[PDB]
Amino acid sequence: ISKEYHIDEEVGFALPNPQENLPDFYNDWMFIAKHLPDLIESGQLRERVEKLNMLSIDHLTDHKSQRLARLVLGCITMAYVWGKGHGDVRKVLPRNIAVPYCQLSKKLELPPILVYADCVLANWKKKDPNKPLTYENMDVLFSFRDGDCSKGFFLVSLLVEIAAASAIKVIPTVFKAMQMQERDTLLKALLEIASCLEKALQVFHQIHDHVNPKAFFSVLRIYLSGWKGNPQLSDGLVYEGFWEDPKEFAGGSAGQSSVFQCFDVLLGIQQTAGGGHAAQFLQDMRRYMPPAHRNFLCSLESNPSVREFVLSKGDAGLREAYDACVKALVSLRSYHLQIVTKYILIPASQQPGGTDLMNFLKTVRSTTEKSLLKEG
Ligand SMILES: O=C(NCc1ccc2c(c1)CCCN2C(=O)c1cccc(Cl)c1)c1ccc(Cl)cc1
Repeated sequence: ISKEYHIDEEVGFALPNPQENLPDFYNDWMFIAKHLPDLIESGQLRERVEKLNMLSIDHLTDHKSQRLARLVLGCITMAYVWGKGHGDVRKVLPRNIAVPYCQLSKKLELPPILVYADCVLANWKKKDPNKPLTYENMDVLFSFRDGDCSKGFFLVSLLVEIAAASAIKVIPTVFKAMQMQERDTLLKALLEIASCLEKALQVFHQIHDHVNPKAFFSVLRIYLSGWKGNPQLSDGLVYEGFWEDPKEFAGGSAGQSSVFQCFDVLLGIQQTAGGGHAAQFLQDMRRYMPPAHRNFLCSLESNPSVREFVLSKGDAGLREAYDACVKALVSLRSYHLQIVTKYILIPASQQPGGTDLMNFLKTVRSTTEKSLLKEG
């Protein structure tokens, strides 16, 4: 895969070995970001942010330092807007934080809100570099509140993301085999992809050990919420000193993951076609991905269809290998639906949004299942 797309051999779409510390110039940002749970509880978070001076972004030279600053400012912004998380909000982001956040966001080509690429793909480290990428040798860099299960939620998402890297690297073999008319190589590649997608499902199972239903629904879901079609911020958020009018941006989502879409594109599963709501949403979330990763998706669309090729051959072995990949995606959507039931639907019904996500996932699963050449 070409280096311009920023896809790593080991970790795929995740940022390899992210930066932990900023330069000493930005100590004031780091203190607030490192102690969000404490400052929110004492009721001093909004005070500390308002007392900040406006720091220039020019000392953030390299890409990794810039991605770290985005995560820092992203988490602070979520804490400032939502606060304790029981209705008391802020609709204006002070200039001292809003200006450098938007400047940095424009530079990287991402919107000025916390996205999946911040809080999963760049929000990680390993404890011992000599030891491999396991949960016990890994940690997140930032959290919102004590007992929010942010470590479990983000790290398990990252581990699934890392598992998918074994499949992503096979993609060039698939397209090369098609243009070179190499049937046996194509079959082998498709079987290898299917196997890696099956292993990714098994990695997903870890979520039950590290995430609690109450904690996710009542705490973490609040802080990941955005300001697009939200009654609490009907007009959006005012970024002081940068834009005059308030702007709307969508909150964090699994739809922002590139792995969520790239295998549907590869296999010709028409997810973003027909102008339905699910199709529109998947296209919209491409602008919430890093530019190199959105470029990768549309470049996949530029290549000839893997589905049409496999259909023309009249070869049962090839059809089987194709369906194995499709069946693995059906299994992944089905498991995601189970996770939505446990962590959102049941907690919501017990106390005196979740429905929409279920329906979206049912449409995505339905489209995937009907792309099967033979019934499973
Ligand atoms: O929903 C979240 N996490 C659970 C979750 C839910 C779903 C999937 C993933 C994480 C990670 C990879 C994509 N993903 C798949 O299920 C999938 C689809 C196709 C292929 C493969 Cl290998 C995985 C989540 C939501 C908001 C934020 Cl701010 C961060 C994470």
